[PDB]
Amino acid sequence: TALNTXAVQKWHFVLXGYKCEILA
Amino acid sequence: TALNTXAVQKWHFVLXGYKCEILA
Repeated sequence: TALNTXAVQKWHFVLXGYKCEILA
Repeated sequence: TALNTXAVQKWHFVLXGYKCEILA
């Protein structure tokens, strides 16, 4: 699940095996 | 502190505003 509150991004991408998360 | 090479490792890369890390 992705949460888009304000002008910030709090989503987590975990698929295949590699984990990529951007909190900017 | 390196990419999964033979034994058990993990590549660490962080540049700009993105934090992505691989795990083997």
